Amino acid sequence: LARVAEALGSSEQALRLIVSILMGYPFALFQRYFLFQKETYLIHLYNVFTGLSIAYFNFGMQFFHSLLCVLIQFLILRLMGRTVTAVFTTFVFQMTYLMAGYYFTATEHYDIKWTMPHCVLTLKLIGLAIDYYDGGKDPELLTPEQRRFAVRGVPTLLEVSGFSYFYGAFMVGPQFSMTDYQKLAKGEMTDVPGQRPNSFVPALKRLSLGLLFLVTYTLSSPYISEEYLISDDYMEKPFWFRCGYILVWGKIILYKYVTCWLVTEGVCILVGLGYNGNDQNGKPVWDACANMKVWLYETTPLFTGTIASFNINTNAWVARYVFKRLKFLGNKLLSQALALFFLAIWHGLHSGYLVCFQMELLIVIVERQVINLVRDSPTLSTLASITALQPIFYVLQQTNHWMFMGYSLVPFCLFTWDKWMKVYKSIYFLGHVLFFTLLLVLPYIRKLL
Amino acid sequence: LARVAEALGSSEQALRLIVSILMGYPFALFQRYFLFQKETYLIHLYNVFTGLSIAYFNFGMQFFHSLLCVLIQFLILRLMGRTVTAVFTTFVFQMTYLMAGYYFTATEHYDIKWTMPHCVLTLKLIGLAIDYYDGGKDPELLTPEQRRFAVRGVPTLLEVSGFSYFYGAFMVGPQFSMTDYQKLAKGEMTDVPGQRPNSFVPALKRLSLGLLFLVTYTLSSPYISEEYLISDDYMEKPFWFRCGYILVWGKIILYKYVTCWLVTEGVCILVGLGYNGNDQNGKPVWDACANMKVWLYETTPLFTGTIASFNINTNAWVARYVFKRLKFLGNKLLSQALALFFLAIWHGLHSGYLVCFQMELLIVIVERQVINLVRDSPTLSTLASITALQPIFYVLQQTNHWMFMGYSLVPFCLFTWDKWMKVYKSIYFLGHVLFFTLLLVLPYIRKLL
Ligand SMILES: CCCCC/C=C\C/C=C\C/C=C\C/C=C\CCCC(=O)SCCNC(=O)CCNC(=O)[C@H](O)C(C)(C)COP(=O)(O)OP(=O)(O)OC[C@H]1O[C@@H](n2cnc3c(N)ncnc32)[C@H](O)[C@@H]1OP(=O)(O)O
Ligand SMILES: CCCCC/C=C\C/C=C\C/C=C\C/C=C\CCCC(=O)SCCNC(=O)CCNC(=O)[C@H](O)C(C)(C)COP(=O)(O)OP(=O)(O)OC[C@H]1O[C@@H](n2cnc3c(N)ncnc32)[C@H](O)[C@@H]1OP(=O)(O)O
Ligand SMILES: CCCCCCCC/C=C\CCCCCCCC(=O)OC[C@H](COP(=O)(O)OCC[N+](C)(C)C)OC(=O)CCCCCCC/C=C/CCCCCCCC
Ligand SMILES: CCCCCCCC/C=C\CCCCCCCC(=O)OC[C@H](COP(=O)(O)OCC[N+](C)(C)C)OC(=O)CCCCCCC/C=C/CCCCCCCC
Repeated sequence: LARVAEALGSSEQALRLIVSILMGYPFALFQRYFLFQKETYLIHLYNVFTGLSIAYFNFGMQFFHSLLCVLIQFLILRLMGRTVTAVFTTFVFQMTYLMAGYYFTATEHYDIKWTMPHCVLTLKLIGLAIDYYDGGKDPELLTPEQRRFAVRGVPTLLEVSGFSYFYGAFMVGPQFSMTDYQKLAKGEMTDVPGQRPNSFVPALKRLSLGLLFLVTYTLSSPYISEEYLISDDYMEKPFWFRCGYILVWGKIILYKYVTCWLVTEGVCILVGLGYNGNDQNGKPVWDACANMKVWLYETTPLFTGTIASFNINTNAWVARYVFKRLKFLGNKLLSQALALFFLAIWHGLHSGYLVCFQMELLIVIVERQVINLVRDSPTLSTLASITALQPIFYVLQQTNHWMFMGYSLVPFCLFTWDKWMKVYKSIYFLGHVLFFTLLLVLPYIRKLL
Repeated sequence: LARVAEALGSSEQALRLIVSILMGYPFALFQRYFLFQKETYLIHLYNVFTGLSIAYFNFGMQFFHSLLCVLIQFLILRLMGRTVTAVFTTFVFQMTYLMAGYYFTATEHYDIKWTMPHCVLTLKLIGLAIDYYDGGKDPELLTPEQRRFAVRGVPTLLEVSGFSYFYGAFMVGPQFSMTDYQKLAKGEMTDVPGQRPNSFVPALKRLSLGLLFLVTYTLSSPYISEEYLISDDYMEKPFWFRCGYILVWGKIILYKYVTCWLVTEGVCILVGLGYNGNDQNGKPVWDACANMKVWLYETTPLFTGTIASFNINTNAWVARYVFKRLKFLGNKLLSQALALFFLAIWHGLHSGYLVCFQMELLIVIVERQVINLVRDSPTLSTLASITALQPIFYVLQQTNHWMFMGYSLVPFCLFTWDKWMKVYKSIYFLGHVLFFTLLLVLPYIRKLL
């Protein structure tokens, strides 16, 4: 039992998480094979039982926390449903519950535990509360992309339990809305585009690609190391070696996430929740619940071309439920700073997340300024119009996006001020000084030309 | 020097604070004797010099913190003066500066230091920012008590420095607005009600009363003790003795504040800032800058009769700049809870202030419910109309307000969860259980009759 559990250099918790994630396929197959049920309560109870069983298997003494959390949530949502006080009360309650969880947890390296499922659950649930409050407004246009996306005040006595504890998107899965779940519940998501289809092209391809990334990461894992950053053995002697190591790093840690999300996607594609219609050619498209892009993620030089292709669901949720809801402050920068601060507090332990997200804001602002300036000058346009040879558009432009990505990703994997600063000072604070110089130089030359 | 500094059981810091507070009278006399100055910059420079000298005398390495704080404040107020972003930015900046100060300070017992002057300064300065933002609105009625109280957008290049560093109300003094300070600056506060008047009846009486309370407190100080609560020597054996001790306590700690505020009042009465007009009889009244009431403070049985007579200035400021500015949430209880939470965060170290203010909210709600129910019943009105003898209105009603006052004041002087809980459990959590029972009983009997 335990002899082979930790045999291949794996802890007791990572293997448990990976087997729990992989165990979603048989449940989806069982549900799809038995679809002749015409009563929704059976599906709801099945989802609740499967979610609770998975939570028990992962850790058997902490699921009652999330159970009482969702219980209190719909208990308080039943009363004062449309009141503006309700949304603020549920926001404060959920945020303080998560913050107390982090404060009393005090994890050190990763320590896979209840925190991730509770975090996903609470963000999805705050989204549900916002949607319910908005759905009680007047039926007019109101940014017409909302009526298809907002609940119509229907009773939610039991659907909230099954919606919260979905077996597919429980650990790190997507964060779909409420209306699509209700459409799935009583069997009208696909009349005949996807009853039998597909389970052949999309799901198998996604599973195979996830397995490919997983084997690549586990083959490249022992060769590289993370604690070598702290260690001083033949590291502080050369300079360019440190930059090259950080460049090679950062592009390898991210894969740790990638595989995971991809395999979760497969489960959804098997259920049918990913359907959103068909294109002009008439072929149905399933790229609606996707969390990553196949190709654009790793073949984009622009800084802003990654935040739109790394994780679609969380970024889209933040854009939808912060920017569109905080337009009464007359400054876009303040709204962006508030959104990034909220995203930092979402999973921020001590200091690494704050500095990482501040740095990210700095890159996005600098990139927007630079891209605005180019192709907007009487003289620089001709220089940029040189298209016979493009050395700048070549590898010269790249191998700098990855370097700053690793530079801003270092505080993410080391969130203690001592280790953070000790490993971050040896690179001479290159990114901050370089971007401060650039940010103070561009306005003057822009005014010059 | 130091032989007599600590001779009478006094630390090096309390004596410094008391001598600094008392040293305000000679400066006021010097200013009043030389009033023929027709230029405001001389008065402003005099106020700044006196305030900086007092700050240097109290502690000589930390005043630059407040100097840079006020500098940054009016630097950021110069730009985007009327923008809604400015008020939120200054609010966040001041609050986070004070919170960082408390977090990096980590005081234990009282440890008189920079924190109190910085706290008073930052609250006054946030008030100034709110006033400046409001003054840029339309000139209509707008709760007509505001035009006399709001600035009219006049330049504030130098008046902010003299206003912030007033020598009178610097440590624990009052928190007067901006317009009255400007009226005082160029000499039109009193044309001839108070050029020579008075400095005889008001100031001397206030000083004498403050000295009387001070000598009473210092005579009753060594007889009683505070650490006896922690000590178990012949304390945990009897029960009624603990309640009697807490009753006698609480009424003695408050005097520690009282004297202080009173003596500060004297300084203001000498300057002339306390004038607000005259009554119907024509005699001028100086009870405008007062921070305590002479008689109503200690001769009121009602719970709500103390929050309107303990400290007028801070309570009035909180009522003016929170309730009147947070009416867009449709629930009074939420506004009250937010105000009390802000007042707790104002000077809250770890836990005692939060529980103290929550308890205070509970008493005020319970008292309002009880006073609403009485004299509002078909049958209980006759019982309450018995006026031949009033044992209830006698000492029976009192000796219970003081007891709950001490019960809710215990966590204020012991703000560490260990000592707090250890001294608070021995009284069997009497207040919380009694008021929970009363709060759950009154609605049913109210519906009954
Ligand atoms: C290379 C760049 C980044 C490099 C990475 C650096 C650090 C990396 C940090 C973490 C990476 C490491 C591990 C990540 C993996 C797992 C950890 C979880 C963390 C994440 O996985 S997270 C990754 C980044 N995480 C973000 O979070 C960044 C993006 N997050 C945003 O939020 C963005 O900002 C975005 C792109 C969504 C918005 O970008 P945008 O600015 O282009 O949006 P846009 O302007 O196009 O929209 C126009 C609409 O603004 C509204 N509008 C106008 N004026 C307004 C005003 N005055 N006030 C308010 N609203 C206003 C109008 O209503 C209009 O609406 P309409 O369309 O109808 O006109
Ligand atoms: C015995 C009771 C307390 C016992 C003490 C227990 C614990 C003691 C705690 C500390 C004591 C120890 C040491 C203290 C010494 C130094 C430490 C510093 C701490 C202090 O030194 S601190 C002491 C207490 N510290 C407080 O802080 C309590 C009071 N602090 C408040 O804030 C109160 O609450 C108050 C009385 C000021 C307000 O009392 P209130 O409720 O009677 O006011 P009211 O109703 O009369 O005003 C009607 C107006 O509400 C507005 N309005 C209506 N509906 C609304 C809605 N839906 N939303 C928003 N606004 C609405 C309308 O606009 C209307 O305006 P209009 O007049 O035009 O009609
Ligand atoms: C614009 C912001 C300016 C930043 C403000 C700077 C605050 C730091 C200032 C003064 C602290 C002096 C402390 C007095 C003593 C307290 C000790 C303490 O407790 O402190 C510890 C350290 C000092 O070491 P030690 O004396 O104990 O050495 C002892 C030897 N040994 C190394 C073996 C441990 O103090 C430190 O250095 C603290 C190092 C950093 C800690 C906080 C992280 C800063 C966060 C930056 C991100 C802000 C972005 C916000 C906006 C986000 C938008 C998305
Ligand atoms: C409605 C609110 C419900 C309250 C939530 C309760 C949270 C407490 C819960 C669970 C904590 C279990 C902890 C697991 C271990 C972590 C240790 C820790 O770090 O914790 C320490 C203590 C436990 O002692 P130990 O194991 O270390 O003993 C060791 C032996 N020895 C005594 C020598 C030190 O944990 C404690 O007991 C904590 C005691 C209290 C600390 C926070 C104070 C509560 C605040 C209440 C006011 C809320 C009002 C808000 C609204 C304001 C409106 C104006």
